[PDB]
Amino acid sequence: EDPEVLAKNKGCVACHAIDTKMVGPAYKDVAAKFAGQAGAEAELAQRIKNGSQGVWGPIPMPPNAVSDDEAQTLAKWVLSQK
Ligand code: HEC
Repeated sequence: EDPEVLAKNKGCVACHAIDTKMVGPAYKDVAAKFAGQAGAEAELAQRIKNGSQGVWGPIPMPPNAVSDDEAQTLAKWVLSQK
């Protein structure tokens, strides 16, 4: 649905904010970082779904219980946070 709704329902808000650094990077900072990079949406989608570690630091993001569709919706929305 609404990406902010997914962000709540899927537990992203425990570790991320749009404008504030929490455990995970702020979405505003992600958007800025991956600005101007080819394939950023698809890569962020797979990382949201499957987890990552060492992209932003040593703390891992565990895998999230989201579908490909949800992951894509989230990735697109994160990248748009200007
Ligand atoms: C705490 C256990 C987390 C949960 C729940 C979510 N994220 Fe996360 N995220 C977390 C960390 C520690 C990191 C940095 C990982 C790293 O490799 O350094 C991230 C990273 C992201 C990113 C940036 C890309 C990446 O580093 O993999 C995005 C776009 C992101 N996270 C989004 C996101 C979404 C949409 C979440 C709910 C489905 C979510 N995260 C949850 C920590 C945690």
